[PDB]
Amino acid sequence: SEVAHRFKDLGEENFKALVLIAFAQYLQQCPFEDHVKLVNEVTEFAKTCVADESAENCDKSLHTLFGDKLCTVAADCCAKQEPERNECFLQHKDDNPNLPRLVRPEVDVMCTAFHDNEETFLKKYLYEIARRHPYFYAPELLFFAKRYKAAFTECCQAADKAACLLPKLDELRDEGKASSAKQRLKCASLQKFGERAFKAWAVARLSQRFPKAEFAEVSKLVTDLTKVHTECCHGDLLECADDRADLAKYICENQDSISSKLKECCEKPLLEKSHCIAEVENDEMPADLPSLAADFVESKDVCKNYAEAKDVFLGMFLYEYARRHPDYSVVLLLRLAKTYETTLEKCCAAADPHECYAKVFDEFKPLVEEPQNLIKQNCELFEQLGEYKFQNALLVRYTKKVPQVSTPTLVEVSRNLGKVGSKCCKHPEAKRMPCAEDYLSVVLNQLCVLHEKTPVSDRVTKCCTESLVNRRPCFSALEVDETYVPKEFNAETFTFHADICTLSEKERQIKKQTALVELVKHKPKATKEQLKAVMDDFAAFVEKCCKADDKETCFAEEGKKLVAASQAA
Repeated sequence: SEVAHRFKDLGEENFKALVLIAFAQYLQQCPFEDHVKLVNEVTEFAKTCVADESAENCDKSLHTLFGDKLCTVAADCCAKQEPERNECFLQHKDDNPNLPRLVRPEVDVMCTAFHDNEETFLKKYLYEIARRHPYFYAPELLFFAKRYKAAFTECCQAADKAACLLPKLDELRDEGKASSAKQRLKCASLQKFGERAFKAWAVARLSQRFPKAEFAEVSKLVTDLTKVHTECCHGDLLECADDRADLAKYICENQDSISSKLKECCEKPLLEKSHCIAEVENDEMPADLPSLAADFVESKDVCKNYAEAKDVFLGMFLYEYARRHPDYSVVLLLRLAKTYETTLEKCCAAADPHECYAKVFDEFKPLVEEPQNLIKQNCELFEQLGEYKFQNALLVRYTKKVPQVSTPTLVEVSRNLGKVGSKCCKHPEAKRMPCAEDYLSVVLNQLCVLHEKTPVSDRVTKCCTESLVNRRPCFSALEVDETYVPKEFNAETFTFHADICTLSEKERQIKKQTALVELVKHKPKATKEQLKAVMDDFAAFVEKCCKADDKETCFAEEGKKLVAASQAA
């Protein structure tokens, strides 16, 4: 029995949690009650299997059971069987589910709901997150859950809860979105580029983090970590959680051989231990390390070793270059590794290989300076405009690049892209690139998966599928879509009402930003000069109309003077 197996390993509390997340991630539209019911029904059945490991259908695989339980409340997917049936659901997960924005009642109500029924109050949190983020890294979601419980348990019994809770919840909201983003990239890689791509990223990233570890050790870690994520992303949540625990034990047992910063981590609860390890800082770089050129460019055995085991050889190249360059982004290292390989492929077919591949590091110089200059420039620009204006500059740039993309998606993506300025520019040159470019990777991955749902821009498709590691330079190289046909104005699109006034300070900018997007789609060729000059106007429309007697019509009157002056510029 597979169900009994995992039940013992995870226990009842986690098992029930993981199954709920799984159901919430497959059927995101179904209500909380229905999942709660199915979970229990499933959970009890599991209990009968622990005892009689051959009772009803305890022999069946997880998918079969999970599939049959969901198929009692859904249709074509359920018509299929075992493999095809499961893949069916996986292809139907919605990255942008049409769910009602989530608003949180007053502090008083929450605490009451939490104190009254604790188990319910948390199952709903899980439920509401899992259905909105169908790819959220399950094991890590149980971590946020406990952290969420700790929030209420502490803040509901204080002087001013509003002051104690609201903040901690905001910190959880953001970090949860960050987490969801990083994981979405990991699944995309596995699913759209194959495990080989994922492994390389893991080699380089892990080699940067565990510099003292041996290639064979990293290789072992990478292999396991790969299976973990391969399972989570494919919906095998139980086994993913299982395998992720094992990996944590292993890393802790073998600390000394891996890293010296894993101490603090291994001295705490499971969920905290896993989370800790996955975010540990890079270990100090080993003192006396030979020069790379030695075994990789000067040696005369290059081509031969390359021939014998291309995979291990290139893997070793990556590990060696990555370990001594924590100042490089994972994508740069991988670009370097691709340059190296391409060079051996052509050079090892020449008369005198050595001569041909003797100056490979001169090919590296350009690749290393591009990111640096890009980052140096844009942070200077950021330092000058602030986050709001920078986001605007980004909205103008990205809409001109890929005008077909939906306004909701461009707004979302550009705002996030702007946050990279705030998150990374503060760091010194040394840690700027990892920060900047790996973050850009995450954010452009969102653009790519949202877009894939309804493709409308071949330029996006090409930049998203051509190469995982070159996505950023691909997009950065785009200027303005010269074949794009300007849109024709729509009264409704530029009609600002008083309902703006009730909206938060942010929900406003978001409105003004959405208008800037629409404007640029109408006037691609427009200039950053005119754009500004028009934005400030909109600012005026808001302050007036919003504070001028009983006027829900000023929105039509003040808005008329708006579009009028708008159609002029």
